[PDB]
Amino acid sequence: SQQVDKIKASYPLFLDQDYKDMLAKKRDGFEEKYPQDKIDEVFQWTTTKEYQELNFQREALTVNPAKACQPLGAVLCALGFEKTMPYVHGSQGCVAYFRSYFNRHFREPVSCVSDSMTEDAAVFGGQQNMKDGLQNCKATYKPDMIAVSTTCMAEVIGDDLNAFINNSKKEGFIPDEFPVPFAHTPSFVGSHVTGWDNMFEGIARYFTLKSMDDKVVGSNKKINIVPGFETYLGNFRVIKRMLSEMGVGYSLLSDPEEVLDTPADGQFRMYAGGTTQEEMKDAPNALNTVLLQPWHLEKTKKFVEGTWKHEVPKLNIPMGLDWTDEFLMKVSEISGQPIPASLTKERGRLVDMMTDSHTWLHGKRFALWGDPDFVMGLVKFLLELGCEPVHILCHNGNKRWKKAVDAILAASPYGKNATVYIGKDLWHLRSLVFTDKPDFMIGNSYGKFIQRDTLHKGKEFEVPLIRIGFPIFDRHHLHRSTTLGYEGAMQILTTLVNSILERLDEETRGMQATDYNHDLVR
Amino acid sequence: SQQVDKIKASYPLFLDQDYKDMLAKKRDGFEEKYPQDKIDEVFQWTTTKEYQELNFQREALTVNPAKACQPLGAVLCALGFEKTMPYVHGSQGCVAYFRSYFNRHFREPVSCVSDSMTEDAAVFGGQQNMKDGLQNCKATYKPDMIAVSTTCMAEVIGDDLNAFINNSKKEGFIPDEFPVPFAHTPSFVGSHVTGWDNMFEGIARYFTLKSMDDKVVGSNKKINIVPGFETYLGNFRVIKRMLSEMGVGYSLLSDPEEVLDTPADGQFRMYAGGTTQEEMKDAPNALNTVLLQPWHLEKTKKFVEGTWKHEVPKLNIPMGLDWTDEFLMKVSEISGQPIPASLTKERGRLVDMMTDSHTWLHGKRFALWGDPDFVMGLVKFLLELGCEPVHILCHNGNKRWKKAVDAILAASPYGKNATVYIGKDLWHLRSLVFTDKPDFMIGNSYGKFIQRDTLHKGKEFEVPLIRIGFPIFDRHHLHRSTTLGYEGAMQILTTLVNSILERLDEETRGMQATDYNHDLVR
Amino acid sequence: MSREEVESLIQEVLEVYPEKARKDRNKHLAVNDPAVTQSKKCIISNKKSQPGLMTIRGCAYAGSKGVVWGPIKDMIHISHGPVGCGQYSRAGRRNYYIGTTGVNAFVTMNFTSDFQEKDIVFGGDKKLAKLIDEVETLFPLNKGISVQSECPIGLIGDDIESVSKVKGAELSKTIVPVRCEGFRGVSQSLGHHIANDAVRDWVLGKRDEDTTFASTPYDVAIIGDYNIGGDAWSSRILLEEMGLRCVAQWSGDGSISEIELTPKVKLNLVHCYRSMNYISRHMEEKYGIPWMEYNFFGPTKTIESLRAIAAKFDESIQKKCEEVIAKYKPEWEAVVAKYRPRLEGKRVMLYIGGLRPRHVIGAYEDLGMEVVGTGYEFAHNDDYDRTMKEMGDSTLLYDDVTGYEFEEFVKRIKPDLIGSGIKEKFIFQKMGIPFREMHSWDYSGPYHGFDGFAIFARDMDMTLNNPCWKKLQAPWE
Amino acid sequence: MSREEVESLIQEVLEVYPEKARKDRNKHLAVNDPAVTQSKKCIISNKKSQPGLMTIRGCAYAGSKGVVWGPIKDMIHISHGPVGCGQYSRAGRRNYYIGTTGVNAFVTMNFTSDFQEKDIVFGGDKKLAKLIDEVETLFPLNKGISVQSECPIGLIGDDIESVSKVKGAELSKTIVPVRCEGFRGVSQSLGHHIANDAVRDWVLGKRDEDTTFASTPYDVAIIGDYNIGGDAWSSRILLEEMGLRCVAQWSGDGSISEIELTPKVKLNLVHCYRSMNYISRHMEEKYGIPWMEYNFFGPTKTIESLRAIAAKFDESIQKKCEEVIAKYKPEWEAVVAKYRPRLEGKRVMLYIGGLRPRHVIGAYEDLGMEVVGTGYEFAHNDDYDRTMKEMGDSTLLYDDVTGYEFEEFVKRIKPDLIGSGIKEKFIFQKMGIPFREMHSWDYSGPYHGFDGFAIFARDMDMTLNNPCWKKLQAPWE
Ligand code: ICS
Ligand code: ICS
Ligand SMILES: [Fe+3]
Ligand SMILES: [Fe+3]
Repeated sequence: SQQVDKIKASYPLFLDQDYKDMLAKKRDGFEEKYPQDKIDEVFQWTTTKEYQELNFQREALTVNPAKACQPLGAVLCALGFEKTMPYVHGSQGCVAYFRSYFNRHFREPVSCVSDSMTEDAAVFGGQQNMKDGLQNCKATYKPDMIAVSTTCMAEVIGDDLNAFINNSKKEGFIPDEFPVPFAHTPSFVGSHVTGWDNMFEGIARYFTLKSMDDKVVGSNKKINIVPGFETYLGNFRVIKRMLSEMGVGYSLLSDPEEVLDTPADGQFRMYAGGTTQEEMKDAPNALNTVLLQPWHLEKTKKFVEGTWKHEVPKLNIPMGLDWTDEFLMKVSEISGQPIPASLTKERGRLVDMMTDSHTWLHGKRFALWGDPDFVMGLVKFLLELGCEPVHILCHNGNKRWKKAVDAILAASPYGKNATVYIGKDLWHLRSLVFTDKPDFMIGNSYGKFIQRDTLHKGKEFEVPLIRIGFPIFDRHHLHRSTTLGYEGAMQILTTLVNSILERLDEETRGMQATDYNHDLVR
Repeated sequence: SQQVDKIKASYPLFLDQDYKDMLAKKRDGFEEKYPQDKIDEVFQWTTTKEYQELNFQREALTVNPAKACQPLGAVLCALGFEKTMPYVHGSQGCVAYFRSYFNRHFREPVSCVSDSMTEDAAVFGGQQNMKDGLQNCKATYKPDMIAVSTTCMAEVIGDDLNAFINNSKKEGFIPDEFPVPFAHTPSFVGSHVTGWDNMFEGIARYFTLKSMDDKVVGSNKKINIVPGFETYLGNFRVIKRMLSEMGVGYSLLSDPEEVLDTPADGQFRMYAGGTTQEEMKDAPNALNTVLLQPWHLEKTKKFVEGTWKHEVPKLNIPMGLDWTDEFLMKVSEISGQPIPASLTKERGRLVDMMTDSHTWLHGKRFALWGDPDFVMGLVKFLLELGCEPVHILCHNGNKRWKKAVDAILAASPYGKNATVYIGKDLWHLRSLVFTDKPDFMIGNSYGKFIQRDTLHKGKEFEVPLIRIGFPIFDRHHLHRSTTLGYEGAMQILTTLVNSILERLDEETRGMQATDYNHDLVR
Repeated sequence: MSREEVESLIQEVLEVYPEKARKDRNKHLAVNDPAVTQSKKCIISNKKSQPGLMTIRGCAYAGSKGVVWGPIKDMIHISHGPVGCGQYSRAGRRNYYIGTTGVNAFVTMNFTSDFQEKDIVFGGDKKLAKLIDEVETLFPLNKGISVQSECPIGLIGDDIESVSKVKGAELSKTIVPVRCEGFRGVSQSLGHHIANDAVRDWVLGKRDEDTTFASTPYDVAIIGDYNIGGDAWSSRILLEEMGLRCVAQWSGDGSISEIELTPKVKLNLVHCYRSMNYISRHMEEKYGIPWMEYNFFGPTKTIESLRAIAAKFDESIQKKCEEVIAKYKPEWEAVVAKYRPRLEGKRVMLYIGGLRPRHVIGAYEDLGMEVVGTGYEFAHNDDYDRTMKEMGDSTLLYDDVTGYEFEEFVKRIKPDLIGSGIKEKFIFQKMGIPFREMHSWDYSGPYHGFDGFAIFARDMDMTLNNPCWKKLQAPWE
Repeated sequence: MSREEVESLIQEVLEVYPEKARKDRNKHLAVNDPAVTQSKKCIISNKKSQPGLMTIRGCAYAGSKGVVWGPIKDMIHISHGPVGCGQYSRAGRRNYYIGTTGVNAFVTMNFTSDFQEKDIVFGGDKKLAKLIDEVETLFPLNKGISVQSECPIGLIGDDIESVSKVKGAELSKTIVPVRCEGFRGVSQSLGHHIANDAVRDWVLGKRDEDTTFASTPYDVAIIGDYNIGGDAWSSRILLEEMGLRCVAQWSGDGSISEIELTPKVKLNLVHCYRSMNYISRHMEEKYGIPWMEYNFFGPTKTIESLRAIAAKFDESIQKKCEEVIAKYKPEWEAVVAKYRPRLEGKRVMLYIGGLRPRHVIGAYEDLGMEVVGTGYEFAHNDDYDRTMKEMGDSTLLYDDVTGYEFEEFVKRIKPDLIGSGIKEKFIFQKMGIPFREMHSWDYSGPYHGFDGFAIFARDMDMTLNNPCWKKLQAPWE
């Protein structure tokens, strides 16, 4: 039943007695459910060290991974170029999924097309799909450029993207002058960040490989910036703002911030902003190229150093205090621009917040996961705050990255209880946070189920989730946040300390039991 | 006892069995405590409608007020002027309190002096205190200006500030040309916002009243901005940014943002930033004066219109979509500057965020309190979101303000269940949120005790607190936030929708009980 | 109205296409005529999508893993292949269930083989066998395993059927191989068909020799309700109030024992014909169980459905049905009285997968609203046969609509409200048109039944009449 | 260090003042010599503050309402006057208690008469009487009412004594008038004295005729512990482990019945001499109860204090004391072993109120730390008499230090750590010097007793050795 003046949705509607009784009848009569005592015993067992030992012996089963497939990264990279349509050569279901994933993270339209290969293409390849799809896409959505990636169907059958696109051009399906960069993005290799790297290298090669003769390093007095797979609009914005404050000429290559933040003013803008083709063509003339997320920009680095002849600086991701300092100093050295007083003051304000919050941050134990560069930047900042990373997980990390993170940890006393895991998933992490309980988790929305499980063990075992990373599906507008630079460090510090204080307030709220510590002033 | 590897502070240390047993022994043996059944019965009674009737019959007793005394506002206003020392003529305990209050809100050093009047000044007056204090303050802290307010001691004995300061100047304690504006700030009248108004009017009069002969309205092509009592640094910053984007020349009068946000770089800067004396002297030459918080800037309005002859626009506080629009349009009309495309895009982005979270915001019921302008701006924005203000409390509001808020409420269907209370305190509001339960509270840190009480009744009766306003003592760095303009509206929208979703996640976390609704995607 | 105006709009929209694409898309757009009950002569459907045109369709794996098999709560469903497919589909569909996740229920988890290059080159059957052993060790209370094939599985010649047979015999566990590779078919629809075939072959008949279940003349099964937001529960309560015993519930909040018990019921109640007609027809042929379509969207449809269902049983059930109708009449009457004045006259366009674009129309008309356009991603021509008689004269029909087409149609028709999926939502919100998600109910619901109708009406009012939609034009523009 | 250098520093700091202020402030700064016993001959204290110099002192209302009376949990304390004083002091001091706030405890609430202009002009006695009736109606479980006068009460001709007498006789309730107007005295200390007088006159002797309370030879009261962060509880546990029965603790977690029961104890244990010496001496004169000062800051002081207190009783208590010391020895030894190497050699300056500037030095010395400077807001000359023998040679002493003075002294001495209140914290954090709040324990604690010592050591290490302090200099400048 419903009351017209207070209508209930599924929660709490299904807690009504009639629904409870009906569900109990269903369970008793027809589900053949394991007895509740057995369920409790098995759950308790899944929280144990013995279960963790079994869990970490997994070799073939992956449970709740913390990564996606390459073409998602390729699509995100393609979205950063002006009037560019991401085009995925392969099956249409992949594109439906990529679009929905990005829709739910960004709460904005995401444009992407497929050439809808089917079993017929499994037998005879997808050349015809490419020709017709390029013609249809150009005719209908009128892009300045089509950036082609691949699904695993196309990769397994070995579709030659270069030959297909060239044949499409010669046979008149699309003009010969129309830019169609491409990249092979096999989903059984690496992850979404690798797909971003492959797509970016493809675009850069397409625009610069054959015209290097008249290129002179440093002649345009700019620094190229390659952000990599980035899902915080604040990060693009803060890099642009910081470079503008220094008076440093720059070229952000793959800038999707406008197309992912269009205003709601009565019209649908399929394209907005983005790196121009002229910027990509002129990039080799820059002073140097800076890679913001080097640990998944390796192929791009090889191309930029080998072909553009740029001496790409060895820089970490500009996260935290020290790495933001180092990034700014390297940019100053490359451009000859001094670091202005505004950035010095902003740095001092971050240091002031650190001194104001250190007493609550000190010694807090964290489990965290995400992409390699983001994870290592977060680890470095946590060590700067006097926090203890304990479980560091990166499902798509590698041995060299793990060694670099271990060297970061060894440089600080706060890293002594930390362990870095690569190739492990969120079920592994669930076991870890049960058997070596941290104070909090920092990760994406998939950590909410771990918080649910730890709460099920008991309130004293619950590990609250702090949502930083990608994807974030169960909170609104957090994609507007910043994690890079001093501003990002400030936002992260605020989030962390206020999560700590919010948990403390929750634990001390009980009247005459724990509220002796429910202080007004913290 | 303690364990050296896991040391416990008061919570949870005092939950150890030995401490619990000792406290039980203390209570049973020597406290003569009312039996627990009596305590439960009285609490339950305090949650009732009959208790609310008794509570609202109060005429002489105030419990948990939601306002402070005038000189606190006067000190905040004085802090906004360059190299200015707030000087409170009266007793030193008041200054100790003002400084600690602002310290805890801003986590920043707050400079203020008193002339330490004692029992002797109760019969001889405080003239000698004023002379020696002005001389000592000027000699020691080297201010460019001393802004004098008063505590209630000085007001009750009727100390003539004008005569005292003039005699200090004639007798050589301070130079005759040294600026010493003053204002009577009686704490038994109005509240802290009134003190801000009085101090600002005193400073403006001191700098402009006697030099009006050569003043020509509009000759400097600027608009004066008076922010009033403002404790969010983001608000000053956003007003400056918005006026700079429009290319509008402006003069922010009383700007304390620099002195309340100095960097931690190894030195203590007692003064920083602030409105200059030259800006205050030249203010009458502006095109017009805009008051950002008109409902406590009445005396300032009288002086600005009567003496400067500025036609002060009738504008609400620039909070929420419509009032930000109206502020920008009035500024455009006054300055002849068009509204630029950046502000149009920012407005469209706020509308985008509204259209996305509307489904979670719609119909949510709120109790809120704070200062009049802030409260009415929040009410207007909540009505714009499709939310229902239910209990609107302003302890320092008046009948005219209440009528204006009632007219705002009547203009929207979402205002149908709203009631505006003036002169009521947080004990009244506690009764209200018990007997007509809203979904959330929006207010300052003093609402945490109401959340504690509602939780004590039961989890189903708990009303979570959303901390917006002043003071915020139990979270860190929220004074950096913004509430004005499109940016402030965006921040508030994000805070509200994510508070809603966080509560929903909490309510649906129970495994096999309510987690059928623990959705990954919201 | 103006059938000629709508046909002209179809032509003007089509002009931008290249010749082959335009000729194809012309067959998938039609102007409705309710007298026309042979939709094939009017509109065409269940064909391949035109490359490069931004279709909304998913893939077989979505139709099988995402739709049919995934909701089965006490089984573990393996996404066999590279990592993407299971990750994008993890918990994206709100097929609600009661269980202890990770212990005896596994719906919102993502089990995958996470194919690497070596698995592509050397095959993945041995990895699959080891994975199944690991599943058994780590999730002992699971009651069966399904293997949902992604594209490379079909491409590399892996034999998951033999692995499933061998391992199932070895561990005495039901292991269901599903060849739902995403390149098969043209949409989620063949995914439905493949999944239904897997149910028939490996699960449905396990108790053909078992006669220990006690049966009654009032045994029914709910087929093709996936319990989005609790829809199936809100329908089951009405069925049980009418005196029926719901033995099985496919597949939302479904368990493998319920599927195995389905052949023992007296009547199959099919909500989604599109996805479960295959198994319903199979059950009629093999076990003699009759089936019937029903509709619990809005009071008129649910009253008609309850009466029709009760008519299939004796007089006592019919009396109980009239009692249920009388008991709920004031609730939906109060809902209508409150919300119809706020929605009377408003016009809606829809675009959803295979059932709802026609099933929700009665609910919209119960609030005095008109559906001026509707269409499907993957419906078949029998679906349009059912759709035409329920839509008004000279209304627009679109099959497998492209993003450009739907945007232009909306720009011309200018409906008051659009109901579609997540990939269209923000597009039309930016155009200033209210939008309700009609797949996930915008994280709201349930909408089925009398209790669902109140939520539906409140949701449509709160979105359609929201103040945000009046603020898209800046006052200085 | 280097006495002549320190007096040089005193002179150089003093040069900026005008001649009257300089001559005054010269008497309040001395270089310490532990041989000196009469502190009057070197440093002067308990004098009026210099106007305009930014003192740290509070007022008498803070000393009475904020310090002595406010912690009494089961009474309602009325801030009588305008709104400011009660609001700024509401829950600002962490005097912990067990109770149901708003029902039977009222510490963190702000009851006030909220004076308006009419109350200033026409007096407030009638408003006070009505307020008391309102309190009785709305908080029936309160066990007494105190009236804490703010500045206007003394200034205008209000007579709260007669109102309190009349109303208390009318309602059979204890109503305690306190004339703690902020203009009285020069600091919080006269507030202490006024509050103690109010306790003596209106509460302490209510049970002089009652002899129903059962007493033992081991009855003690804790006087002048306000239970900051639970300090008094952490001390009470040690006392009761020694075999003593703590009848009352003043005033943290204190109740009015405990105050009334205090005249029945055998020994008064005074923690804060400065604030409660008045009542302790009164109790010795009128009831014959001896009193002694004790110190539970750090293991050395705690052990010495426990042994002296036990020496005041029989042999059984002394044996129990040795058992307590033996039981706790490994815990504080482990704390010392872990944290002394991280703090050994570090130098600290302090500036606090009336007791803690000298009382905490033993704990710092237990962590191998040196106090190179200390001072008081409102101490008296007896306090400095104790401090000098507590402090080392050539250390700086400052009474009622100005903000400028303390900043200059710190800039010269350059200690590794500063302990003071909230108004100095952020100044010295900006100066790049680690700072611990020594009033509120930086929202940490307790620090008293063996359990408190571990928290103290952890806090000092975490702040002193925090990495933030190494980052104040940007690498490019
Ligand atoms: S199964 Fe089908 S697309 Fe019949 S694949 Fe799809 S939960 Fe739709 S119109 Mo999402 S044929 Fe169900 C459907 Fe309808 S996922 Fe749901 S809403 S009634
Ligand atoms: S009462 Fe006094 S200023 Fe003895 S007014 Fe002050 S809780 Fe201090 S040095 Mo705050 S004479 Fe207590 C004190 Fe010491 S408030 Fe506390 S820390 S031991
Ligand atoms: Fe959006
Ligand atoms: Fe600060």
